[PDB]
Amino acid sequence: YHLKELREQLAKQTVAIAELTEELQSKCIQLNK
Amino acid sequence: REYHLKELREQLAKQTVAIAELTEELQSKCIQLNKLQ
Amino acid sequence: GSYDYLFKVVLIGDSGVGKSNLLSRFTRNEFNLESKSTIGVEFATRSIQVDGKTIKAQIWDTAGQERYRAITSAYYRGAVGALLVYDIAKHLTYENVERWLKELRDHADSNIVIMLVGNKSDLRHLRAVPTDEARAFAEKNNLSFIETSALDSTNVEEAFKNILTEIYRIVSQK
Amino acid sequence: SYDYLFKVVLIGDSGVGKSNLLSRFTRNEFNLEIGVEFATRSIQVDGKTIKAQIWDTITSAYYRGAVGALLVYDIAKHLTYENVERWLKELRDHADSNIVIMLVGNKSDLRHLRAVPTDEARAFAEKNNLSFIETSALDSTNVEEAFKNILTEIYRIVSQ
Ligand SMILES: Nc1nc2c(ncn2[C@@H]2O[C@H](COP(=O)(O)OP(=O)(O)O)[C@@H](O)[C@H]2O)c(=O)[nH]1
Ligand SMILES: Nc1nc2c(ncn2[C@@H]2O[C@H](COP(=O)(O)OP(=O)(O)O)[C@@H](O)[C@H]2O)c(=O)[nH]1
Repeated sequence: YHLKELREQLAKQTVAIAELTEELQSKCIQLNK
Repeated sequence: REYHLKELREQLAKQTVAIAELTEELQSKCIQLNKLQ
Repeated sequence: GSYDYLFKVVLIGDSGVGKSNLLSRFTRNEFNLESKSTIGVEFATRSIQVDGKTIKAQIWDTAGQERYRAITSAYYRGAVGALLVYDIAKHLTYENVERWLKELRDHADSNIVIMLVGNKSDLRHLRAVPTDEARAFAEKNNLSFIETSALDSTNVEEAFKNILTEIYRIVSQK
Repeated sequence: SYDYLFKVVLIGDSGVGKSNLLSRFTRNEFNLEIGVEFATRSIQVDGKTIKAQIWDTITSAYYRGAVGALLVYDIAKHLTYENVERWLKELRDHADSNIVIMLVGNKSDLRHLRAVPTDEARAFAEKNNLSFIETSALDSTNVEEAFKNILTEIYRIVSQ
């Protein structure tokens, strides 16, 4: 029932983590200047 | 059945902790970057 | 695109005061007439312009806290802004503001920007909490104050832009 | 804290030692036994602090922002090596064009049961512009050397 919603949310959070990492990674590169 | 739901929440919880840690670091980075250029 | 600042703002208050809809109204311009689906609590983002700088807000609903009690710290971690939300037509949600405030003191940073929000201003014909009393409370506890209606989309934009501006002005004075 | 932050993903068939490669590098642990998780380890490269978040086992989110990839197989299980071609294509399809890739042959401690000649594996790696090294998560061989290698190649690239 309400377990399929949990699966999608875990997916959405991974994407969020990936985006956060990417931006941190990008910001750090900019900071070294 | 019930073990899957509890296992999922634990994963959900841990990812949320990860997100909060990344966001806080990203906050600090932006601030100290704006202090420069 | 990118942004110049990322600020974390949390939504806090009793269930049913309108936290989820304030979040959905501001980030997606969407409103739910029905009771929200409680799952692993979530957040949303929206970018606004403050003094030319692009400010991206990461706004959290903190309802599922005390169901994911182990990770309560995650909701408040890095949060620079807080919306203390109550229902103007439910006095009980307003009494509990003092409770959520003590919650904030423990779990959040000592100098977090807090705004007191009375939602459902559209239900003013059932007003249980007088504005003067609420505003005074905000003054007594050094809180900002605004009345909103997520349903009518009244003061929602202003509420967030106010707190985000205030946060920005603080970090820019450093 | 750190100066740089690099995302590095582990891919390969199940049972090759991906999880154990991660545990040994990040906390010096090896075991004998899901969802998606990751662990961090910081190393020094050119006086800089490099924080690596290593990912193990949505496919697009997994590769999103990944600047490095360890393609892992089993040197005693030739099937895991025959499938390297498949994993490489998933990388090429779902990841960045400038990603640093290293072919890792794990379980080098099973040389007596070797099914994949190291010259053949390197030949594959060199042709496909892949880095190559044999590791053993069990007895901790070349694990540090593997990660430090890929994290350095990544660093030198972003130093532009
Ligand atoms: N009349 C009115 N109803 C609202 C308003 N905001 C939310 N609601 C309703 O209040 C109910 C509970 O709101 P909800 O967003 O779930 O509050 P939450 O539990 O604190 O997140 C829902 O049925 C909403 O449609 C508002 O501004 N005016
Ligand atoms: N002999 C040997 N066994 C290993 C090595 N690395 C992993 N293993 C074994 O391989 C099994 C499965 O490895 P696992 O971590 O699950 O790999 P994964 O499923 O691809 O992530 C475990 O029982 C480990 O004991 C190694 O370097 N040498």
